[PDB]
Amino acid sequence: MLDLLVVAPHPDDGELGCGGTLARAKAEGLSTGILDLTRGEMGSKGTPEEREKEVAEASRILGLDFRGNLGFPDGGLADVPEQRLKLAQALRRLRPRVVFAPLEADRHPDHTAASRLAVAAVHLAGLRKAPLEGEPFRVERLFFYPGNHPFAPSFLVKISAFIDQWEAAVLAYRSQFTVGPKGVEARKAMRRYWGNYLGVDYAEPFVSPLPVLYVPWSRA
Amino acid sequence: MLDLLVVAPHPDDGELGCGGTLARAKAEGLSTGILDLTRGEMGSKGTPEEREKEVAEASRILGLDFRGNLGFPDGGLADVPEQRLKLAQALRRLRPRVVFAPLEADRHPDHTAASRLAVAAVHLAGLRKAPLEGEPFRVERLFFYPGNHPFAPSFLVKISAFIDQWEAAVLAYRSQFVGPKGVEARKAMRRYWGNYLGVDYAEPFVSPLPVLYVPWSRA
Amino acid sequence: MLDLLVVAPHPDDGELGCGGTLARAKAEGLSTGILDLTRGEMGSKGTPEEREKEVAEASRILGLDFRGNLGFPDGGLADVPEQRLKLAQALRRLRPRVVFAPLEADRHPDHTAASRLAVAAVHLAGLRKAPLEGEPFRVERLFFYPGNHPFAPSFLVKISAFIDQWEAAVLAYRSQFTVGPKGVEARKAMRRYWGNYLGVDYAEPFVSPLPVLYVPWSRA
Amino acid sequence: MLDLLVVAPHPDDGELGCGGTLARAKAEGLSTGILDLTRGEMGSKGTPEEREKEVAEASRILGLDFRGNLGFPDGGLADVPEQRLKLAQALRRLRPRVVFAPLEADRHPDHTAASRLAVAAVHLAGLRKAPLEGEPFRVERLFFYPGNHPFAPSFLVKISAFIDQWEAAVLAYRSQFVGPKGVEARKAMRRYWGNYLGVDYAEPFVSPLPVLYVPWSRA
Amino acid sequence: MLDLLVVAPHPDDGELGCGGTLARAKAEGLSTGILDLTRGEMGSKGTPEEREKEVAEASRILGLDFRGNLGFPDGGLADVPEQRLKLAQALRRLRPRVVFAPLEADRHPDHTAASRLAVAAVHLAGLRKAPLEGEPFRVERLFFYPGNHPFAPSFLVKISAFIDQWEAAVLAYRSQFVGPKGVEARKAMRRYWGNYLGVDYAEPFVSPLPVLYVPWSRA
Amino acid sequence: MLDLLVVAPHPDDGELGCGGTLARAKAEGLSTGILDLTRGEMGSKGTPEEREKEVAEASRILGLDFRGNLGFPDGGLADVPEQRLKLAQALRRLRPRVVFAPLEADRHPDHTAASRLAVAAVHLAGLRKAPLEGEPFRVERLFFYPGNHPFAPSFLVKISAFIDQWEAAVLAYRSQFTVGPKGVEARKAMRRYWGNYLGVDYAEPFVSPLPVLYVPWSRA
Repeated sequence: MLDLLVVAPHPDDGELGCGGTLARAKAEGLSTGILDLTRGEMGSKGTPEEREKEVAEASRILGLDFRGNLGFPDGGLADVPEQRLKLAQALRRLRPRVVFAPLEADRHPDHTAASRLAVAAVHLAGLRKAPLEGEPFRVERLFFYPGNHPFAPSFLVKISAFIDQWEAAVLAYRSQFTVGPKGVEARKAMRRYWGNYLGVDYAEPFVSPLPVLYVPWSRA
Repeated sequence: MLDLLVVAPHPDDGELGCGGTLARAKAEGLSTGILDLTRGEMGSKGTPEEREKEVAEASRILGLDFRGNLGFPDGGLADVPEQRLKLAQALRRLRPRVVFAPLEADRHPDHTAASRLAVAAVHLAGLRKAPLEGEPFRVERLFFYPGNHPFAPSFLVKISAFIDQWEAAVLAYRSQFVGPKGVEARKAMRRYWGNYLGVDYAEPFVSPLPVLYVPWSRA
Repeated sequence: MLDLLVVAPHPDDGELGCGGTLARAKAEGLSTGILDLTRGEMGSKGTPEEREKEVAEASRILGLDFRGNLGFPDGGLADVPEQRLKLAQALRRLRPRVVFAPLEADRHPDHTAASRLAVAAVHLAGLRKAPLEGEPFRVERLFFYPGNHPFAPSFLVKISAFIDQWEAAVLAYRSQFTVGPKGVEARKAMRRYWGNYLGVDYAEPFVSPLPVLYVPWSRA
Repeated sequence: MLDLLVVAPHPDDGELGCGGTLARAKAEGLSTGILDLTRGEMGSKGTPEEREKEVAEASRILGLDFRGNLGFPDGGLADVPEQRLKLAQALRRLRPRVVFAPLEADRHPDHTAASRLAVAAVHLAGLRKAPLEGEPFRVERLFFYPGNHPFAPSFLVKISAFIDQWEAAVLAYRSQFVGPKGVEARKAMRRYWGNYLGVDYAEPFVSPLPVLYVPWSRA
Repeated sequence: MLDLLVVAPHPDDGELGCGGTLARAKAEGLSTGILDLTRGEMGSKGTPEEREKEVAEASRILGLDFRGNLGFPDGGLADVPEQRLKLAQALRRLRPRVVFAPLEADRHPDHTAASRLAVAAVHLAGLRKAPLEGEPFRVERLFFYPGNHPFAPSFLVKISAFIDQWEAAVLAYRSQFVGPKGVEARKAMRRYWGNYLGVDYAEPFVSPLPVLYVPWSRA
Repeated sequence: MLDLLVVAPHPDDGELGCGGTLARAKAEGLSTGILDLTRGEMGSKGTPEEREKEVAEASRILGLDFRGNLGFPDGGLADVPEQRLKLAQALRRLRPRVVFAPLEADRHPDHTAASRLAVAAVHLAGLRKAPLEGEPFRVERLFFYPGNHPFAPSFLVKISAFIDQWEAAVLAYRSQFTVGPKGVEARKAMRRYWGNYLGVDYAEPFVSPLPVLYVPWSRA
């Protein structure tokens, strides 16, 4: 089990969208992970060892217990049977209580496809008769993180104390952000802007197709 | 302070909209209230005398720390200075951490006016220089409960353990029972919304702002 | 011709979404049907004979003239050429004046795919040069019924006198609802809740991408 | 009773928005009317004398059973008790089964106010205890017709056979002809919306509630 | 005429919302102004004397051709005839080709009222028969600037070269600095929205109508 | 480079959606083009020469510098690797500053698929490591034109002086509009209706997922 798993199209994308929240969950004692669907080979600069080192350093900064990769083709993500079944099999193994996956609305077709894959795989992982190994597992909560298209957030997660971890894990991708340095500062401004609506220094936006079960007097 | 106050246009409306959530807050040990803006004269198909007993019975069922009325005219709620100022004064007196007010979209213009009134009053209550008595107070959270029009909820509050209190408090208005099929339908709303999220009953609310949520937190 | 055809991803799903309206159309003398795209084999419990018997009993309760199945793979519905063409061929044969198909917004990828299949097949069935047998046929009205995601209905159909048929045809799937019993009572509450907005005991919601041609003084 | 009443802010507005539908209702044998809330003084680029003839000509073309005016101030429509109460009184006098009122979203604040007025008046007219004369009456259906702002229609009414009456009734306002290109554009609206649904012309309306529709019924 | 006028509920609000765009207009040689509807008495945590200097400093930074105030009551903005008519009169005096006004959706009821006021006043100012002095004037474009509530922008104005003027003009309100983190957040808004469109900073606006755009034109 | 390229599912569809704007851009001295994804063979009447002649005449009327076809199957458009890569390769060759592609919301599945293809191809064309020939090229602006589903336009383009060219290029498809004559007059009424909201005789609606960079005082 993971308390929280982020499914990302390639390495750096889970960090970009969810780093603050992942760092917070770790601080609160949760076991966290990122599953990357591809190795980002159509956008990566650097040797296998160099890209691997950035992932290890980002994972360290955020305090992930789990980091894995499905090795699907970069630029070839698609909601097709083979990818659906392999993600669903990973979900039964990982048993995540909460999953974050990319929001469908995006300029990058891999994000849209990851989004659809997570939906279909969550459903499949839960089916008694799905052609998969192991016990059926039903993800309790699936939320989506925005990428490069505007969105109307369903909720935000306060991450004020975790902003420097968010930023350091993204900047760990030195071959990528040294989206670039301007991309990073834009996503930091997103967090500052959204958080200020709710009276906090920084917050990370998420979308849910369902209204959340919220306790209106609970702490931020 | 109250931990939670429901502002309602006429008695029975706060219960109708938020009774399950009010009962849950009370069970969790919070201080709760309903402030009614009118006495509901233009609809009270009971006497003023018996209506008084209904309100007390409903308040007891929900375990309200506070029940009050501002005495504005039924059918005449409006976002005008007089009403804004008396509501802002009450908010300063009650110091509610969270307020629920009716959703603007409705067939009943009092609901719509109560909505606007709550917004404007929350604002005025927090202004140092406002023409009001006491210290300025800033309501932390303002959320809206749907009435008789469709809505897209921002969040739901799980109330499965409190559905019977919600229903008993509404039914406390014996003289009222828009209502017998009305109550049925509002219980069906709670069953319907709650099932999306895998719970027996839940009450829907709307926020103009995304809520600050902790996605691994308990329901 | 059918006056009304419901296209469903698997048996029980057309009943769950449209049973009241189907029972009403029958009462009004229309010839009705359900076309199931798959046999529901990845979710079914029971022998071939047992599942077949539930379908026959549900069909009886609703008074369907037509019941058929395309035998596509359960969990494998997709808007791909082979499925598109086979549904389109069924539509030319059936000649439905009105078709109901699942709404795209759903946790179950088969519903979303059925939705897209119905759209594409309606278009194909209408084409002179489509590689299909028989006379081109243009479905006059295509509406969508909600599944398990929230929706904003375009219209409702009053079904107060048909609620017990709706419920009995769903409960005919004894291996399934004995979604479960709680699922059924939730969909019954949907109907009660939606109907009460419009002053009726029960009503079934539908979505149309087009505004409907409505007569504002006509009877409910 | 009327079967159908259009509430309009100034004369020509009801025709502009709903003339095809009014003519169809009449052809199907229904009793129809327009109630104008103002005389349109602040825009009447004709005389009050000639405007009277235009209104009568337009009413005749559409076959209205009832034409009236409430005499509220042009440019001063507002959802205030005085106006609410006089409109609610007229609704009780006319007992319309279906009312059409302007859509709220508009550049002209009278349209917006007429919208709110209709909502509040429908409500008041149905209240036993309202300060009004006669029996309480509950309008069955309230729908809204778009003005000069974009809208997402809830439904369309097929008016292909009635397009010429719609156009003749609008053109009846000779002194008016915002308008010559205005009329052209509103006829193009009807052509455009109607084509989505495979008909020559249709008039769009908005409902806050999904309509009770019979999906195999005739257009 | 002005080429561009920003109508703001209290001083600092026009700058907060539209300062980058105002500075750009000025750099391109347009005539610009801010008309404040109130003096912001109910919030001015400086003196009236020092507030006067702040407004002048902010106006100078942005290069405004016109700065004025209508003296309406802070916290009492309302879409009522008195206020409508005085605003419509000012629009006739200023003849602005483009007006910016606050977006309706807000926690502060003055923003909401200023929005409605601008709509109604634009309309009245253009009416031959309106009870106003001077020639009728028709504002060509009316757009809305967001305040403290979320919004979906219709368009953005690239202001990368003007971000420092925007910030200096807001900071000119020394006595004010809702604000220090407020300013930071509004600069972050501009960074965030601007990045969607590949520019350093941009200011968002809302139009109820699609804009007339030339899709190969320069930013 | 083209200043403006319209990507259309079949010949006549770019003209129907964008003709006015294309004619305007030409008048203003821009180099314009239409890339048709298919040859419209499942909807065309007439010989290869006849259909070819209509395209040449429409292209003439609008003043296109470029007219091309990718030869994908009519009724078989899909966001699949082969179609994605071939459109992306065409975009790198053409180097369009501004591209218009069909809006996703449509009854015709080819429009929806063209829409998704343009998005994915714009992304691919811009990638250093995409398996394509030639210099990476990043389309600056991608907008969408409505087809047969309602829409909420993001902007309109004033085309009052170009309405007769728009209409003549559509009517050049004599085998098609002699959608038919009624279809044409409906799209002309769309332009008249939308333009009147903004005080112009005719305007063509477009959608953008991003707010546009607009100069609020600029000329229409």
